[PDB]
Amino acid sequence: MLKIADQSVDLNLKLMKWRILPDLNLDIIKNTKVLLLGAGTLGCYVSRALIAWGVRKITFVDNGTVSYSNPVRQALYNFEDCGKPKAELAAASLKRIFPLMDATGVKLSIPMIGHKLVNEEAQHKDFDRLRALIKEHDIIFLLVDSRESRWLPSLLSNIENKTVINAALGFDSYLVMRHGNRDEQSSKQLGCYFCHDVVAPTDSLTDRTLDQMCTVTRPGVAMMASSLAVELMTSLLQTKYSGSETTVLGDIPHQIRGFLHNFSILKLETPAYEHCPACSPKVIEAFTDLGWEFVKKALEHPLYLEEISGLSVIKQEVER
Amino acid sequence: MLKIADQSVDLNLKLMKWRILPDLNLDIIKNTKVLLLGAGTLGCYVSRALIAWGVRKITFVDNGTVSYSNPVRQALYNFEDCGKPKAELAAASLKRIFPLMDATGVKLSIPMIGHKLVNEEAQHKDFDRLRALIKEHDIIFLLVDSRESRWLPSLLSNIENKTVINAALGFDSYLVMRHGNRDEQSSKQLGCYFCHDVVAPTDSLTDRTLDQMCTVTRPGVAMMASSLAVELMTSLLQTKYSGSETTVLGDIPHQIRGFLHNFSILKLETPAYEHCPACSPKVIEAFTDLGWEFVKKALEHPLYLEEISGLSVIKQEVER
Amino acid sequence: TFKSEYPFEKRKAESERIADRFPNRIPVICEKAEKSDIPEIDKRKYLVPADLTVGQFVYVIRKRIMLPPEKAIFIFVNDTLPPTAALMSAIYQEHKDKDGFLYVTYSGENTFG
Amino acid sequence: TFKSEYPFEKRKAESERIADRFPNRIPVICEKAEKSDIPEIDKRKYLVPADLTVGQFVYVIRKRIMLPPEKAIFIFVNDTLPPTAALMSAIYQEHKDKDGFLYVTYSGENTFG
Ligand SMILES: [Zn+2]
Ligand SMILES: [Zn+2]
Repeated sequence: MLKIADQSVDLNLKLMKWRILPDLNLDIIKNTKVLLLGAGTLGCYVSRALIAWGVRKITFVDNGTVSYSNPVRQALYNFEDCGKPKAELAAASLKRIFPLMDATGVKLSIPMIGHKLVNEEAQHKDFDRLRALIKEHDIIFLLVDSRESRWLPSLLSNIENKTVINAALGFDSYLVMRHGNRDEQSSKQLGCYFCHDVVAPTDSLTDRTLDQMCTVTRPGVAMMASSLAVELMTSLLQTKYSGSETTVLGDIPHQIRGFLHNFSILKLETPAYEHCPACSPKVIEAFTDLGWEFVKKALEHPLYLEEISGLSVIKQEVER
Repeated sequence: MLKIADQSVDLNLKLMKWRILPDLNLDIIKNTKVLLLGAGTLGCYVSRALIAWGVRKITFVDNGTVSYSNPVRQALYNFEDCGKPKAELAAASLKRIFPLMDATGVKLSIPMIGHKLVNEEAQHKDFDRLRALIKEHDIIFLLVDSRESRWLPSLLSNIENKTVINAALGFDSYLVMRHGNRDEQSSKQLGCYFCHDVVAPTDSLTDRTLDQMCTVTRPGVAMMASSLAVELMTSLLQTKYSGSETTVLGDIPHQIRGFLHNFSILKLETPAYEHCPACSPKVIEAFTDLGWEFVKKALEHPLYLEEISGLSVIKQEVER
Repeated sequence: TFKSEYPFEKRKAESERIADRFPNRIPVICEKAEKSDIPEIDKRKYLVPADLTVGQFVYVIRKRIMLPPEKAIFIFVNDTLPPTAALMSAIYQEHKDKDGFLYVTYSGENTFG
Repeated sequence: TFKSEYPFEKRKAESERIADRFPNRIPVICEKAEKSDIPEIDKRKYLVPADLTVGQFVYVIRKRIMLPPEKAIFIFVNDTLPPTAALMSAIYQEHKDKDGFLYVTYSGENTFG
């Protein structure tokens, strides 16, 4: 029955190409190896949109366990799953949906900038572990739940020249964007998640209290951000038309921000900021030269990152 | 563990009211009895968004069975579910997610206008069955997959004065709208799904071939239409502000149409059309007077419906 | 597209030449939505009577275009769905393009679930 | 809001009275997004120097507003995110309101997953 099931799913996909968009490249999508950093609400909905698109290789990276309030919001878990590790449970759930899925779960902890390193070697192994996973996949979806957690993955993906689709949620809004990648032939690079402010990511969790901020969101933002993130990926994977920023699947916006209170969606674009604590060339050069020796310093000393990127230079400038 | 699980979910909901929107009415949402006509891609995603919002009573109405290509697109089914009845399987799946759910599945067939009645009494029972289900619930979500299938439910919901949220998918677009309800005190009624064209729904399936139209869609439209449909419902359930069409949750658009090729969303509004084959007062009067005797005639003779609604009068007018 | 093959001057001209000649008709340019999946015909130019309603105008579209009655459509006028019971004259006064013509778009209605 | 408490005339006036006086400053009105969940202060009016970059202007906002460094924000200028490396003068020339002022909005950046 697996065979007939496989054919039935494949035919559904083939029909959109054969009868609707003959120029559609389904193969590129099918063979895309996807790395999902975060198996929470976004990770679960993104993975579901991805399998519907024919993607066969998805790897979840999450070190948490299914909590009691998770199931109603994280679409791959059930009540009976509570207490079990998320990453592996998520991969197993995708296979229950479609057995031919090459779904894997890795219970990996992403070293967070601004947090004290507790076990040098142990977190050095995490770093290399993360870089390797990023290197072996084609598209990296950054679906974590803190500003800090998005830093290391952003840098490593840029370093490994991988396309990154970053999705983040607010109570009533969401952001979906593709980070720019550096190109020698072109002097036009798109911004990343960190190009929009002037402070180095740092610890925003340890000191956090309900007073600082609540984490609850309207259910709808996760489903919307997830579907748009995947649709952005499938379009971006298509060959764009000669004289435009469009493909057979439509536009390939750099950044998308949506809001539920007024049911709106804005398409935006921003260039890579030279003093970005994540993609600044100075930060890239630092990594290329010292690798982990540089990262370990930025991780414990976010203010150092600002010195390296040049954010201190522009603040000191206004300081005078 | 059910108790602690219940508390954890309830607290997540309470926090959005307590710390973000104190005017938010969570109770009205929790106690809303929801009737989902259709347990396909939309039915599955809508139900998931609904439980995340705290809704406890959801009833699926679908007469189909889980097909081989369904799981990857219909988020409540697994490969092992293939061949089993959808409605009941869907209710069972919601309980696996959150055991306190009052989820029920009814394998009911919705008589379709334009199709030959095969068993008078059997389909008369279906009609009364449908009307009763509609009458006992508060919000009716019309998530079926044909133009014809949306007719009877629309009429009965209007007759039973229930709020209807209609969602429909295209390959690259979607529609989400709340049907208007008739009010004696107000001479302003919103349009319904049938107020936008001038032809009576009829058989669009029996004669259908791949040449007529393919049914495949980009995965993203279902997730978006579903999340927006539920967010529209939760906002609409809130008390609107004195001098505006807004609530604590934001706007309450009449109609929403979205498109994936250019990542856009339009908020639209339309008045109830007097010659509508679904909500025209003449059609309502016909039902109020003859009940099933009138419906049975419209079901087998769509052109008769046009005579009753007045669509023939305006066409004949232009005919001259 | 009509605009994609005619400059504002040439388009703003025929508009006036149409008004001066038939002050009872409405210069309408009706073409199918870009990504919509339904029939279409080379006839994009229409001179409908002001008293004709949107619904009546819709009948022409689907008839002239040879669209089956089993499939529905909806029309856009400046990214807005006009009331079916509205007079084309009333619509022309609120959405006419500066070029003199009322641009309309039609597409297949969504029906899947 | 600033506009919600001052008519175009009174607003178009102070703008010119500000340009004629400080042809080196930029009349900016910065206030928090409507549904955003972050700090704010009564100071909505700012007269920043043209050579100051968007980033530099952002520093003032979060500083003056007393926002912690652990939380990020982003600013909107006519529903657009301006380049961080752009000169406020350059931004003022492309998004200034007809009332003479450059309206800016800021909100907390999204971080949940
Ligand atoms: Zn950057
Ligand atoms: Zn109607």
